[PDB]
Amino acid sequence: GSVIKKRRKRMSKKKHRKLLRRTRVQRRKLG
Amino acid sequence: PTIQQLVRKGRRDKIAKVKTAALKGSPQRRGVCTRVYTTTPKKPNSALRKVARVKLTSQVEVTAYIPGEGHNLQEHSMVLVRGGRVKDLPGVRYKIIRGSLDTQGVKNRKQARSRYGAKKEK
Amino acid sequence: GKIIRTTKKVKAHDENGEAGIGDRVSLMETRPLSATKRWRLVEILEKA
Amino acid sequence: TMTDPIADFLTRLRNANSAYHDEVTLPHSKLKANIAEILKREGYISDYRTEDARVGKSLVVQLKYGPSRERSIAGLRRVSKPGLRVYAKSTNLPRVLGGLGVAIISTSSGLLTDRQAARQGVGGEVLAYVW
RNA sequence: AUCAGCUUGUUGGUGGGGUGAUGGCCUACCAAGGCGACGACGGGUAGCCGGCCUGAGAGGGUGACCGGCCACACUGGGACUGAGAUACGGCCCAGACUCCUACGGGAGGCAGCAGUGGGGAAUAUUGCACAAUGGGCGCAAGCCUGAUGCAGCGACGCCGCGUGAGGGAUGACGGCCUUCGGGUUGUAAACCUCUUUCAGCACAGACGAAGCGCAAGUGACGGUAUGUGCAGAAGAAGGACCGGCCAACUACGUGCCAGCAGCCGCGGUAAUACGUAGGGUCCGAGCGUUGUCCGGAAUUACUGGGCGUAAAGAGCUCGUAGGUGGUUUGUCGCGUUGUUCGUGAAAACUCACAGCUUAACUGUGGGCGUGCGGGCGAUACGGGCAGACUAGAGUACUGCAGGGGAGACUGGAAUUCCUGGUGUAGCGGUGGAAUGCGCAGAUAUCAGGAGGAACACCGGUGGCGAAGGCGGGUCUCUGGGCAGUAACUGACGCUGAGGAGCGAAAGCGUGGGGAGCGAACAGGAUUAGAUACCCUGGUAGUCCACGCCGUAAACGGUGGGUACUAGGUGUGGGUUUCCUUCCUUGGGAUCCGUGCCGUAGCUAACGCAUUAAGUACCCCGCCUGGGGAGUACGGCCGCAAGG
RNA sequence: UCGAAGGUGGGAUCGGCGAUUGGGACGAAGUCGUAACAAGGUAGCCGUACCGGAAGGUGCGGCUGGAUCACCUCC
Repeated sequence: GSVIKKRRKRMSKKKHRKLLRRTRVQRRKLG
Repeated sequence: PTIQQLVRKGRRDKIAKVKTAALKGSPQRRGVCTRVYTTTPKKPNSALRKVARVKLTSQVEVTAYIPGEGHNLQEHSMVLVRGGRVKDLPGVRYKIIRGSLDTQGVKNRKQARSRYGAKKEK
Repeated sequence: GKIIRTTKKVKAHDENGEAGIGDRVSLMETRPLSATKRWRLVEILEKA
Repeated sequence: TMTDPIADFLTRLRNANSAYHDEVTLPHSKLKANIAEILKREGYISDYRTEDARVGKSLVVQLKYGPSRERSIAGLRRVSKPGLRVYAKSTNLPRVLGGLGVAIISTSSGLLTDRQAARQGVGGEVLAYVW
């Protein structure tokens, strides 16, 4: 299989992890 | 799968996507023209498509396409809307019926008149 | 089309209660003796 | 483990047939011997016999090939299998190859073919198809 | 189940009560049960069926008319009367709403038939008669019946008929195209005969009524259907489409506009795709569009699909419920199978016949009603019961190979540091340099000491382990495998939803340790810029103890068990016959592994191919176009990261 | 006694709005960079951790779905 699919999945995962890191304290305080 | 797997879980059919959810099970709906304007199609084509914003009786705000050459629609105009997709416009799934309620049949049409609400010449 | 084995619980009535747990018994239907009680113990087929 | 001896017999027959073997050996049982009898009487195999093995008895089946080395069996399928078993009434008996094949049916009168069962008006379990 | 617990008259007993009747139906006492992953308890949606539509069938969708059952009658309770009560046009109470009132109080219930307003895309007359059928009362005549029989309106549907028929030409006019010749409309028209369906006019005029009535009469439909005369082709055709799918092409106008479009896609001054005209095709009192369902779709695959690389094998095991199960004897007749009886309303469907002028439609007689219940028959297979056997499975005994695991102790090389000699001016690093170290004595060399981590050669596509993974040596404890004998048990097997356990690295907690390496972080360099690659330093971490986490390209991208299907050649473990020196991979045979090459076969191909991705059987997991997204929400687990 | 409606109370559950705020999809021509595909010019990807305007960089372990190995003298 082409690595293009892995690249799309990894970019989605990386962006989501960045978003989670950017709002850790906000999530902790709202939950 | 195994027959036992089938008798344990069975087969679940694919779900059906509801089309033209604003009509609510009716062939047509009556609406009022929220705003009447023009807009441009997708990139491969180019024109000034005539599109109206209609508030239906199902309390759904819907954008509808006006077929034919010329139209006389303005604000607060009662129109009768039907289902139909326009490939160029991204999210337009409805068309205004010509010759019904306020919207008028087009002028000087002699072929496919019934599709544009033009009466036969006397 | 596969043959399926299914299980069901009924409540029977025996006066003296000679039937323990695990005994193969015989039952016959009858009129409602209470709520949910609709069977009558005929006799104990084999004890266990 | 071994679940279907009949299916194993049918697959031994099929594998030997595809490899043009003239002989196939398998452990013996009454059911296997009876379907072997039906196969021989219907002309699908040459002949069969039972020897004695180290523990029990064996089944020896001779495969029939034509003069030009063409197989006398075109297919062997197991219909009723453990799990999903198949029973047919005397009226809805299956047809194999539009009647050109033979369907083995286990009736209370023994092992019969579809035509025999239809003539005698009995049903049973559809063991296999031969064509 | 992004709803796992629910139940206290709740489960059972006894005595009473109650009822037409059994019964926690009610009650007192007694006992503590009952239901639930075969999904209780919740949430959503829904009148059910004969049937109807679709489909080759299986199946999918649906419950309009007609027919059966159910529930309700402004909303919510309640009884009364009665043989019988959700009591639609009954009662009592409460409530909302509408109306009358002298203010004290009263009245009402179209989801009966018409009708009105409103909602909506959208659905009809405030009609005629009890003549026929059914019903109530009456001895009866008779009375009542918006049930019913009819009529009115709506192409709303199905069916049928008409708008004419025959003849008519080097083929009129006109239109359109043109190569300017002519061609097409076109036998079409005009004209000459013929017939008049249905409409129009006149006359006659029903059956439905072996009925009702002891009166003399009695048909709502209806003076309708129908029949017979009269006149005259006379009063009667539109819609969609024509690039391909998919029958049917030219001209003019316009030009990325105006527009078309179900998809592919057509509009850029010469468009068979836009608009209009000729021509054509398909249908025809219809023709198109929209909405909804089935088909095509084998696209949820029981019939009838898949999972190496296209979406799809859980990271791996153990094991619960369940599913499934070797050879053989007897028995049962549960499944299975044959026959018979009852039932499966009518209608519908299908076959045949009959009646409407035909058809739709109607009737009659079969079939169907794929099912269930009772009797009787069979025992091949499945199952149960009672046995038997040893080929599966396990044990025993004798050998064998191994980095399998845990603990303790311990060895040497090397790196670093510290101390002491010798010893000088550079060392270090790179593609090239600079930061950096050294001149306070560095690097180099020698001796001594401290500490931590990893174990060169052996050492490989070789061994072991379920997988992750596992090699310095020794000792202790411990798991599995294989071979031979076949002594023992006698199907004890396989798989396994959930569940439990193990599970690289990174990471987390507490306490130690810290030589080398080294995220982060500092400088140096390169560069247009270097939050990098390169250099010099360097903290967590890497290590140990005890616990968390629970993921990986956890891959052979290949779940487990079993049987069968050409061979050739390496290599690991073990038993054995023959060349025999018996030294020797001598060679063979056999059992268990691990590679390569290759048939048949399979696959879209690549490839797989006895270690299958071949041929089959049993069980499990998973897939259903791509994004959104393994994300949000809810939940569970976790210290957190997060899963 | 039971008992509709009504009243009081504390919770369940389903939705709408919400100042502000997060990400997603699409958009010929805007700005910043070159990350991937040829060894894509530091092989790529997987889990994890840290860091950075951004693609991304680095450490640790893993995978091949990674390219090239000329000449190579004895036989």
